[PDB]
Amino acid sequence: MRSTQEERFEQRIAQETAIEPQDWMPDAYRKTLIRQIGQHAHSEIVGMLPQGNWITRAPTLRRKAILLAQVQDEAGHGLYLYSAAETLGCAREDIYQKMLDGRMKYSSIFNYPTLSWADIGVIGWLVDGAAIVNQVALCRTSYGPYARAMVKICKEESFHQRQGFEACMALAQGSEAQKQMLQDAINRFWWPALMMFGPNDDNSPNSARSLTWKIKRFTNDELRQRFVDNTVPQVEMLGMTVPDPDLHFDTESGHYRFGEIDWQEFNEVINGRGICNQERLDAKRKAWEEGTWVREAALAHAQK
Amino acid sequence: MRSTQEERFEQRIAQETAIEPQDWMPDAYRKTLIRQIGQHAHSEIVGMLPQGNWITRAPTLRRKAILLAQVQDEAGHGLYLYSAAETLGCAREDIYQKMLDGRMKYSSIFNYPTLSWADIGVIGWLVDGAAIVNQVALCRTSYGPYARAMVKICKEESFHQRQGFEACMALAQGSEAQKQMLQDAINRFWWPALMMFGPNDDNSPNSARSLTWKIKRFTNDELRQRFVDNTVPQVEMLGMTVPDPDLHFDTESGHYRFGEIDWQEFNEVINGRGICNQERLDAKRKAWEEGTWVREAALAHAQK
Amino acid sequence: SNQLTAYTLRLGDNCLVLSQRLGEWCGHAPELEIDLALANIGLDLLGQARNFLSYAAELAGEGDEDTLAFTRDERQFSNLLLVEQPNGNFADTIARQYFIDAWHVALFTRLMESRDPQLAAISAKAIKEARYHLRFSRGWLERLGNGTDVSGQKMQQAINKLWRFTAELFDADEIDIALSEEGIAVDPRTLRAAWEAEVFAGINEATLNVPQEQAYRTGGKKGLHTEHLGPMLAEMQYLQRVLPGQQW
Amino acid sequence: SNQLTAYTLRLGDNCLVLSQRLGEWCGHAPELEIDLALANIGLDLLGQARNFLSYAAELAGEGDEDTLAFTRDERQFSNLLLVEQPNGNFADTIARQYFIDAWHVALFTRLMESRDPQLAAISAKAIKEARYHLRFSRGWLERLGNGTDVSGQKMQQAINKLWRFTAELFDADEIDIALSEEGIAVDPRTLRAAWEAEVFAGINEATLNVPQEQAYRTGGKKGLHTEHLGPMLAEMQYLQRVLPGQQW
Repeated sequence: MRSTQEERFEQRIAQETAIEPQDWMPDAYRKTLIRQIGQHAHSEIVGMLPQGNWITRAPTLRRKAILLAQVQDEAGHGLYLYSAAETLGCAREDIYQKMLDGRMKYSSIFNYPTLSWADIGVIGWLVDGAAIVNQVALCRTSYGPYARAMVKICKEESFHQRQGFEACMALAQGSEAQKQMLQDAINRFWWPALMMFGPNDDNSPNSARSLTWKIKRFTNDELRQRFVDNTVPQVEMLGMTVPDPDLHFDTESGHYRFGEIDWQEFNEVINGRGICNQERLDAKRKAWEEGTWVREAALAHAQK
Repeated sequence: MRSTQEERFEQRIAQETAIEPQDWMPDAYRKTLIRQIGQHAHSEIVGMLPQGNWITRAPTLRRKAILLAQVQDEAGHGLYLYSAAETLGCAREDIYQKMLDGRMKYSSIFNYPTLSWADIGVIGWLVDGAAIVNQVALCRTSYGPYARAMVKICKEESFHQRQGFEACMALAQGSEAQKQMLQDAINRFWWPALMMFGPNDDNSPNSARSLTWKIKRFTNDELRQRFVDNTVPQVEMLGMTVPDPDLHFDTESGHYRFGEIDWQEFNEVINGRGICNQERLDAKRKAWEEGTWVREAALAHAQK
Repeated sequence: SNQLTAYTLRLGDNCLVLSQRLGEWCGHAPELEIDLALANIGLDLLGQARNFLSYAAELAGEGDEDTLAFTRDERQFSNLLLVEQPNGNFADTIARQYFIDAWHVALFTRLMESRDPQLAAISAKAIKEARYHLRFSRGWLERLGNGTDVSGQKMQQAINKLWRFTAELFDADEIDIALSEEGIAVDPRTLRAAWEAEVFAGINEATLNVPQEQAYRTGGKKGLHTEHLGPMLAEMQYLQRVLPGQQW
Repeated sequence: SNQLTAYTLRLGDNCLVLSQRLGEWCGHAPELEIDLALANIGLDLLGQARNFLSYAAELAGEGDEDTLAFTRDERQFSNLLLVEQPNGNFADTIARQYFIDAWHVALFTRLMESRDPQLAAISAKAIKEARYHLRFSRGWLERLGNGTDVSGQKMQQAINKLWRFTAELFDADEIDIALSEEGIAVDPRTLRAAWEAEVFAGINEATLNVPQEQAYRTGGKKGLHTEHLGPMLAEMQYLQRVLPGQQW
């Protein structure tokens, strides 16, 4: 038998009553909200480095400004999510350390390098494209503070996705060289973008409890399919291709059918052995450590 | 009355008998040879930074290789001159510190920035052009070790000057943009190159003793005139101009007449307030200090 | 109109080059809060550069903010030497920033009364932003100089290391003066009293010392730059140089 | 001839990119003697790049060492990821250098028996130089690892920090293999025994430890580079990009 505490909680989730910071929750639920939100916040932070890599090289002042704005927003988004996680009783500083130590994750997509300007536009278009689908889906997540952060965030982020797309359209309507550039970025970011939605429905250990607890409203595979369905026509608009020989439309279901994800690559990535994992964490480690003296100065002045 | 030691020395100088490390010499002569050679050696070292500034940006592999070779030679030249100074009883390490502290000088020309590739070719052509005249003139300097270093050095350096000139000819025969580039470098390096020969014959405190002691064989003004006479026709060959409205040929003397040097600029430079003085010494200070741990490692292994 | 164009370009270039520098900071700051602040300041500054440069192009009758930023070489660029100084450590960034923010405030407060309407609008916008910049930079100056033993020293050396470039802030040429006599530009020499009153005080409240070395470095306005500018531009202009005359 | 061209280009690019890196060292070394040595090594390596690249251009029937070096972008470049790693501290430079020198020795000793006459001549030249490089780099490895307490640690971290890129040294594709079966190229996998025998020993005599982390980073040969390469090229190619198709 579930306890009375356990039963009331189940009834609150089922009835869609928002969970608030002062309400009782199961330690595994607390820990799983801390788990997921904390890694969501980290992803906003790490995502600054690949995007930030192209600030000084951005081809026009306008795109450079957009990119700066976008990187600015990510920092702000990290802040909302850290604030939200803290409501669950964790500390911003502690989960950050775990991140730095590799004991917490961040989004797989940021371990991929930006090798061209097109990569910047592709991230804004596809990677944010994938974030939005997932995040809009979380606007009805069972934990109130998280749902409210997602609402706040999706309003602003969809604008920037659009701008990222417009940069892509420019390449698509541009020189031959620009077009080739775009296609390559797509070729390099398509499957990684699909991997942002997580493992298969039968390889996802956190999913069982989360769906039941209505944290995750749609399965990883469900979200991935919606994105593919939505994004293929955007690829078509650009006159571009998807690097997937098995991609084809299925009239019977009304959906796009696509090839198997390289799950072996994905597992490499999450255990720290992708392309930029080491560089990303080193950069973050270096920022923290070399910054120590600034924070200590800051603390001593605060005290005065 | 001069002492017997003083008289024998004067007779040796007059008779052109080379002074060797074990022969007696006046403390002011020792100190002035230490003074001049030590600053000659420093100039080879500091000269690496302006030339080294363009290694990664050199427009062709061939010119890049030449430039690398040239920078390599300068290091070697520093070594010969340091070896030579040490024969006078000074320490390489000590005079270097004085250099770093600003208590010893280096050639005024290296406090000027390299703002274009043409600057690299102009240094190779003009700045080495000026060095050679001075240095060939020192091949009969009264102190044996110094004279022998100059012989050794001039053999190799004249080759590189020629190569530097050839890079200039290329710009001169190249695009309009290349030609403009060259002229600007000349416009920026001409007077500084003239200043390499030192102050006027009536503003040169070390000259009185040095000429008498046959260290300096030709006066600063004499050397400068020979260079101008030799170099103007090289400027003409390039189809270039000299930034000197007062430059004109005097048939009566058989020499070129030229405008007054900005001596106020020159005095600014030698007291550390030129364009790159601070950067040059900071770079050298940084190299030494950040390198401390390497030398300490090196010493401890040597000891084993 | 030629004279006016160069002055406007100078202000843009100041803003452009500094913006570039702040860009390198993205994601490397001691706190997310600083990253945000630095990216915000970089962004503000870039907006101003576009504003200045766009007007300069209109004045010249050709090109645009992009031709100016991407097709000029380091001998054509007219930024202050100060804004092209490397980021160094956080103090170095703060020091450079504080001097510039203080100067911008003195300049733009006064440049918003320009008899030139476009300069006035550009200046009206910039001042509101510059005020934020100075608050942040002075703020950090006080936090570091009156922080720990270590940050106080780093803040002094940073101040020391940048001082010589301060001379350029009040150097006046015939463009400044001619435009100043037409009541259009501000004569940088008359900015001295305000900058010194702010900065000395700012240095003072933070418990630090003003260098006694007389500042002596100028040349940025004449296209005579440090060896720093060249590599900055190689990086900034690369893509445009490889693929010129395109839309992005 | 297409396959051969890519392999040759790979070797050139390895040499080119590393040469570039060493260039940044000019005038910043702990001793004039090291500056000399590093400039010497950079120069040697650059000569080899020209040699490789010149042959690649002849093989392709167009261009020259300069078109190849200056008109390709980072997606076309085929250097090992290792040579594009930043200079970091002197240990980092030494570590990177030692791994490369050891590899060059193993490769060029064997590549000088190529049934391709041009490769053989290029390889005959490179080996004599590489021998000098390895002596210097191993030499410094021993001096730092068996130096002071501080340099021993820096040497371990430097070794640690570069290890993951070592995997690429023995990665074989269909170009290597096809050319290896024609008796022309060396299959990088068969270089493993010699590199490990040298390097492990070199690590051993210097008193340091081989990382147990399995090295896993490749991609340079396929044009899939770190974020380091891009900025390197922006700097390297600038002048050619601004003023293309000229003589210098």
